[PDB]
Amino acid sequence: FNATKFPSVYAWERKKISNCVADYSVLYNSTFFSTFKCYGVSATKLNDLCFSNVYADSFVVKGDDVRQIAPGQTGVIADYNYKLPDDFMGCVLAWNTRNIDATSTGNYNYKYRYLRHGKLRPFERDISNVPFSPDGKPCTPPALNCYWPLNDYGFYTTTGIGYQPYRVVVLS
Amino acid sequence: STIEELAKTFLEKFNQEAEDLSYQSALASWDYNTNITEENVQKMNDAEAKWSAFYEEQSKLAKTYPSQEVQNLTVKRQLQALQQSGSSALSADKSKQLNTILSTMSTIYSTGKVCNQSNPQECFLLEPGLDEIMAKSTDYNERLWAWEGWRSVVGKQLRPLYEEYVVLKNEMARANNYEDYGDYWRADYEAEGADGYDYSRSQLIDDVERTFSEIKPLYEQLHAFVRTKLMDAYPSRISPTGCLPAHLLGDMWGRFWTNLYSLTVPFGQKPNIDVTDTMVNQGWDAERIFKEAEKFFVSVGLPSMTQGFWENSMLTEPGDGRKVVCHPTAWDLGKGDFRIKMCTKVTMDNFLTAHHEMGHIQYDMAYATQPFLLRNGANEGFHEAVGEIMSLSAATPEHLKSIGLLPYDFHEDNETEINFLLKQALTIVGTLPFTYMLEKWRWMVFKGEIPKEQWMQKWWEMKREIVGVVEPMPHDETYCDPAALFHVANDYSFIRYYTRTIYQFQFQEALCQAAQHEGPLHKCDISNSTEAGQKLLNMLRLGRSEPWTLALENVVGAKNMDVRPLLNYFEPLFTWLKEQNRNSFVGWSTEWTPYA
Ligand SMILES: [Zn+2]
Repeated sequence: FNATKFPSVYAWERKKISNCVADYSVLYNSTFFSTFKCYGVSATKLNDLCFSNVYADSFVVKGDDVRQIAPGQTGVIADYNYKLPDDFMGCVLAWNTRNIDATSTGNYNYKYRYLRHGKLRPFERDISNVPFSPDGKPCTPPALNCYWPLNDYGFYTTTGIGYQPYRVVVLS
Repeated sequence: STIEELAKTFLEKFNQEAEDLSYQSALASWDYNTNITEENVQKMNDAEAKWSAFYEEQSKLAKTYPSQEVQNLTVKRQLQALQQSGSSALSADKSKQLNTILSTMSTIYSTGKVCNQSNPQECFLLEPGLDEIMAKSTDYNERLWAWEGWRSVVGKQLRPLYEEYVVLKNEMARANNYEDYGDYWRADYEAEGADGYDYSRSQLIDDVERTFSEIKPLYEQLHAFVRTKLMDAYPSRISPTGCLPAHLLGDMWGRFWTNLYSLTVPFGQKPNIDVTDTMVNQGWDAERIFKEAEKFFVSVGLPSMTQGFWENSMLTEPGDGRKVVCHPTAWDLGKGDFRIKMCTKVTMDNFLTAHHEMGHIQYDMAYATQPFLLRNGANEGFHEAVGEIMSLSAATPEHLKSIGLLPYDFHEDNETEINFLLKQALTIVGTLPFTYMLEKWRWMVFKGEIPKEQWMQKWWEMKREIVGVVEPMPHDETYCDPAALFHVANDYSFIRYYTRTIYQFQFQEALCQAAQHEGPLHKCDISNSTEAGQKLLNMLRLGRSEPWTLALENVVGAKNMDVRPLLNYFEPLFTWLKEQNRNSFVGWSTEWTPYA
């Protein structure tokens, strides 16, 4: 159901669920949920639509980035870490984890990518850590004009409201 | 390859790393400030050293990328802001020499001792005793000896260091292809943009003087009234028409005249509103005070404070005995964390200071969406100017009656308004000539126009030409008079105060004019009026992403500084002064001095 360990963005967790029926109707009197949206349906067609062969994508992001998990919404990480399709719409559910994933001394176990050659197609996953060079010439780091493509977020406890670790699950 | 991609990647990397280093340093500093020990200083110094090392190593490393070939204004502005770093372009030995000179200067200023008037054992320093003796004494000799002794110590202890430091700073500035250090200081107001929106730094001297000639008549109308009201205090010591002696201004140097209200009062038979009472009787506290401040701010249309502000920020003296300074301040630590550190009380000054600090925090949250290198004010005056209009609006009797701290049948008495206006003018107006003088003298020193052996004398000349203050004792070239000031011993800019003072009244006039308020401007309260808040927020969000001329144009409508609102604010005070002064107000002539 739920796990105490969550992966990062460019290592997002993918789960395939089949032959199962879920309701999650507790969302009426559920103040625990920070944000909940549905794009494909507005729960009107839920009566005549059974769930089968669904995908669950899980990761941890920043608050200001939760709006980026949607069709369009260029942003920065929506084109380099996780790209949303235009047609296949499910639902998005993001909740706050300030009290468990944030420590007063620091938490640097979550990474993200901000440099790439070319755009990202939907369902494209990039893992390889190759040095990034803006003008070809395969570099030998740490030579000049030869940067690293990765960074760490650094969620702490005493941050703001949008700079907190939000756990995000997309149901497709 | 193309320069643009290189600059973009470098800027992305710099923002990436700064967003972490700055937060670590700020958190260490806050942890030290909330609890003083001998161990938190080490952590704070470690974080600060790491951040400074990274910033210095990355600042003057992209100079390989020229600033002339950039096409967007965003990337060009970021590169221009990053390139100017300072002494890092100089040799290591020169940097160490400058750092040692600065450390010696700050240390020798901080540990001043003054010991006279009796058997020499009692050392008052500055902060424990000199501020109080300046702000409370009504005796001439005590103030004179304090002034002269403090200057005769610090100036002669500091002058050679400044003499070498100006030369080395000029050489360092020349290393960066500038022409002097004063040009480097005034380069903050340099802005480039559209055809009519550009601003050259050489134009600064043209602007600042042009406005000052328009403030000269009002200031003098104040300068007379104080003088003719000191005859009652000191019988035959201050000249009927001469300049005011330097050490009788209620402060050590003369930055503010705010402590002379007790000597100069229009009508002593009537008191001021809620002066330290009715809050003991009604039973308020810090939480209610901040809640009312938040209520006032939401009634205009600006966003309310976040919960983290209530949870993390301390709002009263700690009950665990931990030692803090708790000088009130508003901290923006980055990553969306804003806090207020202030020891609360049940006085009116705390009531107004809460609103002032809440206005800076509002400005802090205004431009949090801009990129890292541009998250600042439009210039060095906007940030301080934004937070004072709230204090101006909060003190009007309309709001005090609306809250309930005043009786509903208490009318707006004739004497109270002019008392309030006089007390405000005792602080706002009197600080402008002093700032103008300080900045002009330092710029002239850095320009090299005045030779090395004619510094101090020239300084005193300006005292008689702009502000009208005469030195109480003769000073030769050995002294260093501005070295006694805190902002000069630790070198900082000064014109920001002038700019702030003009901008705040421009903003208030614009907002009230948008508020459909009929009558004088002193009874202005933007409560129950969203237009003023909308117009102000239309400017707060820009940050430093646009030249400051466009930032100012968005609310006031003009592209430069205008002084008409400031004179319009004190119009009833102006008329009252011209009616009361059947003498004086005929200027000052610079030949009368206390010693000759
Ligand atoms: Zn302030």
